[PDB]
Amino acid sequence: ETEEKYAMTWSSNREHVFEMPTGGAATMNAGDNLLYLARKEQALALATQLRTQFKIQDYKIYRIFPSGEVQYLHPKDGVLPYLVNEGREQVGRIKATIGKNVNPAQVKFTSKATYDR
Amino acid sequence: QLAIIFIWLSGMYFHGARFSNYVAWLSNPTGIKPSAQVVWPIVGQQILNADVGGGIQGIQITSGLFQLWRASGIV
Amino acid sequence: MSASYLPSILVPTVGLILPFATMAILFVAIEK
Amino acid sequence: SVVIFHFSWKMQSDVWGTVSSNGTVSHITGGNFAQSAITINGWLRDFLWAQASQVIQSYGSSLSAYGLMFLGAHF
Amino acid sequence: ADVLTTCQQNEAFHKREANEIRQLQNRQSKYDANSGGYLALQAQIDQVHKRFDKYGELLCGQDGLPHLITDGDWRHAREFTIPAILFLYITGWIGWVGRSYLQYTKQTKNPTEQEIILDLPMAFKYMLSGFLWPLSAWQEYRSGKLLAKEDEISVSPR
Amino acid sequence: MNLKKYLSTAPVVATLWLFLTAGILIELNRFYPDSLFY
Amino acid sequence: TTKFPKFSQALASDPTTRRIWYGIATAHDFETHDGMTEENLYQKIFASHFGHLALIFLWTSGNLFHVAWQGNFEQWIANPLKTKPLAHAIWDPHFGQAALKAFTRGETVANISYSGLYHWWYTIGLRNNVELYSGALGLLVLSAVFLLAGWLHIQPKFKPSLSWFKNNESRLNHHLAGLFGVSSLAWTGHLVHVAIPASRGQHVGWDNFISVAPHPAGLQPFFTGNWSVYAQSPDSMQHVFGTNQGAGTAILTFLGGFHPQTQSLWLTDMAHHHLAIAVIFIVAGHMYRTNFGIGHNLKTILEAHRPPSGRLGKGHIGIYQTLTNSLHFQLGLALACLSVVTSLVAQHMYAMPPYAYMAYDYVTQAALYTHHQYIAGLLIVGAFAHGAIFFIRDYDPEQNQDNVLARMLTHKEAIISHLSWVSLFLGFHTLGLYVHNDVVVAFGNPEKQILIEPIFAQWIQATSGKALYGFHVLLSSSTSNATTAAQQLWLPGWLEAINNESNSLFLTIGPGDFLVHHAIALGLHTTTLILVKGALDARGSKLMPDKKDFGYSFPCDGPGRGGTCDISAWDAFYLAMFWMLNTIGWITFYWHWKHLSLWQGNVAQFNESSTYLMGWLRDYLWLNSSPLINGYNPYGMNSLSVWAWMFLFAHLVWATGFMFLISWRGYWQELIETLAWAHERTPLANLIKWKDKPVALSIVQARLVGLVHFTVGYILTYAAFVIASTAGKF
Amino acid sequence: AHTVKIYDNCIGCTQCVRACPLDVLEMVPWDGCKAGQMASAPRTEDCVGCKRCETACPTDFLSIRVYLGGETTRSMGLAY
Amino acid sequence: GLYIHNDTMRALGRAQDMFSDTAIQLQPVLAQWIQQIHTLAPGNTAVNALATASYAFGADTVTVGSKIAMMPIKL
Amino acid sequence: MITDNQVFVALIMALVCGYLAVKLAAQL
Ligand code: CLA
Ligand code: CLA
Ligand code: CLA
Ligand code: CLA
Ligand code: CLA
Ligand SMILES: CC1=C(/C=C/C(C)=C/C=C/C(C)=C\C=C\C=C(C)\C=C\C=C(C)\C=C\C2=C(C)C[C@@H](O)CC2(C)C)C(C)(C)C[C@H](O)C1
Ligand SMILES: CC1=C(/C=C/C(C)=C/C=C/C(C)=C/C=C/C=C(C)/C=C/C=C(C)/C=C/C2=C(C)CCCC2(C)C)C(C)(C)CCC1
Ligand SMILES: CC1=C(/C=C/C(C)=C/C=C/C(C)=C/C=C/C=C(C)/C=C/C=C(C)/C=C/C2=C(C)CCCC2(C)C)C(C)(C)CCC1
Ligand SMILES: CC1=C(C/C=C(\C)CCC[C@H](C)CCC[C@H](C)CCCC(C)C)C(=O)c2ccccc2C1=O
Ligand code: SF4
Ligand code: SF4
Repeated sequence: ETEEKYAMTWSSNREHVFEMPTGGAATMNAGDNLLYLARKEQALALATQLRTQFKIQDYKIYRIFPSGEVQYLHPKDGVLPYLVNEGREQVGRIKATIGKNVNPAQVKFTSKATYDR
Repeated sequence: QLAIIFIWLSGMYFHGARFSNYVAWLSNPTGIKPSAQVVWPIVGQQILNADVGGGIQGIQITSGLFQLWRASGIV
Repeated sequence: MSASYLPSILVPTVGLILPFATMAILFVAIEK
Repeated sequence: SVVIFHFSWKMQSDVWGTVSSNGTVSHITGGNFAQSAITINGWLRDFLWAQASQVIQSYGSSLSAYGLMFLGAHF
Repeated sequence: ADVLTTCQQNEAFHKREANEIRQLQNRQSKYDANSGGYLALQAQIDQVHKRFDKYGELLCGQDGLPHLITDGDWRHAREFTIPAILFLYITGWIGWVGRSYLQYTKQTKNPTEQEIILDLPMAFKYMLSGFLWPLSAWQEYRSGKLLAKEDEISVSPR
Repeated sequence: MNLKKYLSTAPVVATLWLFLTAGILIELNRFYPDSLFY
Repeated sequence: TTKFPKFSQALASDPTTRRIWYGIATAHDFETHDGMTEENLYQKIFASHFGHLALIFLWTSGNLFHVAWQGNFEQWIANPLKTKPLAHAIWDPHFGQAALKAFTRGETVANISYSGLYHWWYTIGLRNNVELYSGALGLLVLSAVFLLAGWLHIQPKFKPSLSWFKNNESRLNHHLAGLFGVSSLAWTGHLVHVAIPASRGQHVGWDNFISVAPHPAGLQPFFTGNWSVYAQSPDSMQHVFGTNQGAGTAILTFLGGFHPQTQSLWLTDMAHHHLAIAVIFIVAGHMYRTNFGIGHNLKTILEAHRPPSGRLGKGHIGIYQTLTNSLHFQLGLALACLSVVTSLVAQHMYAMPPYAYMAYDYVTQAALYTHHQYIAGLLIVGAFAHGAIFFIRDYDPEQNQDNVLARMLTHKEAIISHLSWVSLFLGFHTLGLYVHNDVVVAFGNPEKQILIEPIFAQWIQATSGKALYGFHVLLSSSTSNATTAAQQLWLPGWLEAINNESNSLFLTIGPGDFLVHHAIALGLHTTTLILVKGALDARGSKLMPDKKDFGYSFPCDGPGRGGTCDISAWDAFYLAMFWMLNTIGWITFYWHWKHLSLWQGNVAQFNESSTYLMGWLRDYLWLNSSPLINGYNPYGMNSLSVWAWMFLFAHLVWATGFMFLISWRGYWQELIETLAWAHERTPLANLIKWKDKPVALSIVQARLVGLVHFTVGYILTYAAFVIASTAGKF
Repeated sequence: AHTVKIYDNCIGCTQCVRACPLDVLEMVPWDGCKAGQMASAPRTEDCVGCKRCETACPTDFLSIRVYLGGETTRSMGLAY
Repeated sequence: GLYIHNDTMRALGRAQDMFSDTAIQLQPVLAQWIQQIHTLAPGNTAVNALATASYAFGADTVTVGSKIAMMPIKL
Repeated sequence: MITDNQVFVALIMALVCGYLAVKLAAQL
């Protein structure tokens, strides 16, 4: 509409009663399911519920932009993020430990942070 | 919880029996101040034994036990 | 005081007119 | 707190007190609730300030434990 | 010194004694001689006399209340110095035997269990051994057993 | 032996020791009241 | 730079109400602003300093102009002991007729002044409304000039270089010799030429000051060196201030003690003080090497102060660079010294009143002591705050290796643990002794109180010549070489003042004063503990060893590692403010009650009631509240109505602060979510759209907003009480 | 947005990734530790800064660190 | 807000602008009406009741000695 | 007593400070 939305699709064999992340009981369809949620965290909170309680693994979360663009979010690579998977490039690595971070004095009036080696 | 409540109630009745002006209060309910706690004389705290009447000195009680016991017919 | 009319003009100005103008000015400034 | 303050002041102002032989009611705080209890200043002054007189003047009397507990409880 | 005088020679002090007896006697007047109310109030009257007589030797302000001197003057040793020494002897004992027991517990298999469930025999052993704690503490200090080394103590980054 | 372990627990020994301590101080003030100096 | 705030893109991109709040709150943290350079930082501060100075001169102008235009200065001069000075006129259309009458002061509806301006202005020689008004116009010009200077120095050609701003030796020479020294010399000129003549009923102003010599002998004595001439014939002890009746000719004296009429320092003592000070500062400001190949290098002095033992490691090596390169180190030291000066002003001005008759204006005395101790309290908290900020933002360990500053961090646990010990000791024993006293007094045995004589402080009073305690030491000994040396100078006047029990010069002290001093020691040590712990743990702790990476102010490091609420050095500032307010409370309560008792002539009340805390609650707070809370009542209202209303307002503001301090963000954000929901689903209302998404205040914001309500309520409550209680009583 | 960094003392326990309620983090192959894997923070545009990841990290000190930065609709956790 | 309005009007010498029994009255007319009904109850809507459930609602002032036990609590 | 003229002279000089203040504010 004006803001980003989140579509969550999944399949179920049974018509399980589940808890909406927005509160209250819902019944999922014995087949394809599609929920629209305001927040990625709501979709993932529901996904955790589906996975842990109902052993549903085939959930897919999308970001819908107000332009009309649909961005597939989760599971990004098809494999859950906590299972190590080939083709994932490390993001956010800093060499050595936090103890090797510099003083703010050394980085004052610069773009650099204390952890920028 | 009920055991503890019974110890507490028992205490209130025993303090009434042993350390109170209840009997005297029955004869002058408007004049005598109900008292069922007497403090020991130590470090000057016996000042708290107030002139409540009924031939004792003690703390004036506000629990309404005397009014309860009078309604129950305890003399 | 000498100019005993002045508080009748300046207290409304500093107290009502100017604070409304300032709130209006700041509203536009922080919302554009 | 506001319920028990409402109670204490209303009862003292408008209910509790003495009736003379003539039969004129004199209330503990002499009907000050109606005109004092309509401002916060009236609550501060005619209730807390005025009625705290007893607890803060309690030192060297049988009510001194209340004075001590008043300060202890503030602490 | 006009600000402080011996309480014995202080009129305000004598006035306070008289006032306190008068208040107790004004209460006693509402009781009938042989009554518990009378005897209790008479006991307090007797102790008022004994107290004011005892505090007579102290210095008194113009308020007629005993004022304690704590400057080290030996004439007032009983007011602060002797109580001070006694305090430090007792609390030094408490601290020392506490340290002794704590050091015992760190030699045991479950040190934390011996902090919430006391080894009472060992607690008693250290508690009864506190009476020469200043010598004990001196001997540990001299022997380099009192203090941990700067090297061995954990600190946060500076 | 388990009852003695219980009676050696922090709160029981603290209660009993501070009871004993309070008793000594109370009894000293009963027999030596109004001690403002040594 | 295309949406408020222009100085932070990170804030400007925030789609929530947080953008506006954080824009305001970070507007003056120039260091953290987008593309800030060291040169631009200094230049912005320098120009902002001109703005602030101009503000001080406009405020002062306001005070002179309002007193000139609406005050009763002329009428107050005529009768300074009876007449109440007026601040300014009231024009309030919410006033009922009864309120107009209640606030009518002569023919005008006005506020009474408790700022002591009339006493000060009268002492320095101002005698009529046209002189005050001239002052107001003069200071409007000074304001305008500083605004021109401020504007000039952010124009490209007039922006001073970074090297200019770090010229320490030059700034110190000029500030010592010029700003302090010459100001004190010029001020001496005012006292000798204007104020002292005015004190002797001789009008000297702009009209005649060229012709009218301030001493009969002229400047002949000053160049011949016969300086004794200026001290001959001081104002007699019968001198009627503002008149020639018993007036002397002296312009520089060392009388000591007070003018017996005005109960204030002799103007000729104050003239000679300022001459002595002016010379000391002019000489002091010739210390440091500038452009003429003489004087000291500050680095050379610092680097030389390394004890050869090695007990201070590398001593002060590196300190010069560290201080020169940190504005926060500079602000910290500046706030620390200014705080101490503000406290000394508070202590010395009540004890040694400089201003004619102000000793008799009790509300003003109380107002000024309290005002300045709260300012001193704010300044010392700020000093330590900038100490903490310095450690995070500016402190480089490598550049301070093994120097005195690095050594502080090296034994921070020793320092904090000992401050903890002294705080605990003072707290246990001070509260302990008060509670002992409360209990034995409550049980009717005040003779069982522990009343420790403040014998060390009494002995110090005796060293300055107070005979009362029976000590015969130094100035209280007739035979002391200290006594005999001063006998012909200030000692007669000083001994008269110090042995007078009616003034505030070395007030008689007893057990009451002992206990509250230990309360004050507790407050100084605990506030210090919080601020020092704040500063020394600012860079990191075992709980957060990388804290310096998160900066001065951050909410927490989340609920992990046991939980980390209020771990930032800013949080130590926040906690220290409560202790600073508490401590200044104890100080100002003490000052006020001690003075109420003195002024009533019932010193016995304070002496007997101050040794237990019920005495303070009953005989200080409860007793003195009566005039205040009766400012209005069902029967009507009087001039204290405004203090009664302010008093309740301040209690409300204080209590509103508790909401922000006790209830934390998550509660509120969830509630706001429902309000946003409701608005969007309400017909007519939902046509109106917020531009900024409403969110709950930030974790740190609520600490600040809660602390501001707390602090404002704390200050306004006591202001209303200390003014109305004193005004109502006298 | 918030900044999430992974330091070299990461033991590849996966606990931060399992704890993250926004799917900011994932495990990537790495020879640096015996586990043969390291935490990664590729989707910090979705990071709300809850620090559940840091709470979960068993290393002393933390191998994952969250630096709260500039607030966004996403980072403020707003559903309006 | 009514208390704050009132504090403000009283402080400004504007007692005739207050919410009070003597200025802008806010009578609890429903509570007053219910008190009347409860006073009129005995012999009427409570035909066999000899007296009111409570003297708080209306009718007589009950005294024990000189002291007021209960009486109408006027709202 | 401060004349109407004196009060108005004060106001024009305060106006000048207003002008110079805005000039500084706008640049800072
Ligand atoms: C310096 C600040 C200031 C000033 C000068 C005033 C002045 C006034 N307020 Mg107060 N007020 C203020 C701040 C101020 N207020 C604040 C901050 C609050 C919140 C606590 C209040 C809360 C408050 C309340 C609740 C009330 C007042 C009222 C009044 C009026 C009482 C006098 C009267 O009897 O008029 C009686 C009314 C008149 C003579 C009619 C004049 C009304 C205006 C001026 C109409 C002008 C119309 C004009 C063509 C267009 C200009 C509109 C605007 C831009 C100025 C007076 C106009 C009372 C009032 O009557 O307000 C309407 C009133 O009930 N005030
Ligand atoms: C054997 C026990 C013991 C010993 C020798 C010490 C010794 C010390 N404490 Mg510590 N402390 C202790 C227990 C002890 N403490 C306990 C249980 C607590 C939690 C309440 C503390 C909390 C504490 C704080 C907050 C501080 C100290 C400080 C200190 C130092 C300064 C003196 C002081 O303030 O003491 C007085 C200590 C207190 C008032 C705290 C309570 C002391 C308890 C009641 C004693 C317990 C005795 C123990 C139960 C005995 C059992 C032995 C038995 C089984 C054989 C000193 C090193 C200060 C410091 O760091 O100075 C540099 C300081 O700021 N202590
Ligand atoms: C710290 C130094 C200092 C301070 C704070 C004061 C303060 C005051 N003086 Mg004093 N005075 C001083 C030094 C000082 N003076 C010196 C060195 C002399 C020469 C001996 C005088 C001689 C003097 C006379 C003759 C008079 C005053 C008066 C006053 C009062 C009003 C001044 C005014 O309207 O100017 C407003 C402030 C300014 C204009 C500040 C900017 C300063 C400019 C840039 C420098 C120029 C100085 C001066 C204003 C003009 C010089 C005149 C010329 C013939 C030399 C005020 C209390 C007047 C008064 O009413 O006494 C009660 C008055 O008639 N003073
Ligand atoms: C010469 C004195 C001086 C100077 C130049 C500075 C300069 C600075 N301070 Mg320091 N500071 C000072 C004194 C000073 N401070 C003092 C005295 C204290 C103790 C209070 C502090 C404590 C302090 C802290 C804790 C912090 C600073 C910070 C800063 C930086 C700016 C923060 C900002 O943008 O403010 C903007 C300020 C506000 C938006 C506050 C608005 C005004 C307050 C809330 C008062 C509201 C009063 C209210 C309206 C009255 C109600 C009236 C009633 C009748 C209704 C800046 C470098 C901060 C920083 O970022 O450094 C790293 C920081 O966190 N200072
Ligand atoms: C009346 C209010 C009050 C009191 C009594 C305290 C007390 C204390 N504060 Mg706190 N503080 C307060 C308000 C208060 N604070 C507020 C509003 C804030 C703002 C959030 C703070 C923030 C603050 C900070 C940031 C710090 C302190 C510290 C301290 C300690 C200072 C040293 C001291 O006095 O030790 C003596 C201890 C006391 C006076 C506490 C009471 C001890 C009692 C009387 C003993 C009771 C024993 C008795 C037998 C009863 C037992 C009861 C039973 C149920 C078991 C002390 C524990 C500092 C600290 O911990 O220093 C070491 C510290 O750093 N405070
Ligand atoms: C032993 C042992 C302990 C070890 C504690 C050890 C390390 C303590 C370390 C102390 C430190 C290093 C410096 C101590 C500095 C001592 C100060 C500086 C005291 C100066 C004296 C004053 C100045 C009195 C003056 C005066 C006196 C003379 C007379 C009065 O009347 C007047 C006043 C004015 C009060 C424990 C903790 C484990 C507990 C255990 O239990 C026993
Ligand atoms: C002419 C005339 C007239 C008119 C007049 C008037 C009306 C006036 C006005 C006036 C005014 C109306 C004034 C104003 C003023 C202002 C000011 C003076 C301000 C100030 C400021 C400052 C000083 C500062 C500030 C700042 C800040 C806070 C922020 C930023 C920075 C700065 C620093 C800038 C009349 C009609 C009578 C008629 C006749 C003629
Ligand atoms: C954290 C920090 C900081 C801060 C700080 C502070 C805040 C401080 C303060 C401090 C203070 C606040 C101090 C004070 C002190 C004082 C003194 C040191 C004094 C002394 C005195 C004397 C010595 C005296 C003497 C005498 C007498 C007593 C009498 C007679 C006369 C005579 C003079 C002889 C800084 C920034 C640095 C940096 C970083 C860190
Ligand atoms: C009451 C309370 C709130 C709720 C209060 C909020 C959100 C502030 C409410 C807004 C006030 C009333 C200001 C309204 C301002 C007007 C809209 C005017 C314009 C404002 C300018 C800045 C533009 C919190 O959000 C909170 C957060 C964290 C800890 C404690 C608390 C807390 O105690
Ligand atoms: S802070 Fe929260 S949202 Fe961000 S990576 Fe860690 S667990 Fe995920
Ligand atoms: S929890 Fe810590 S150690 Fe484990 S994978 Fe995450 S960053 Fe690495």
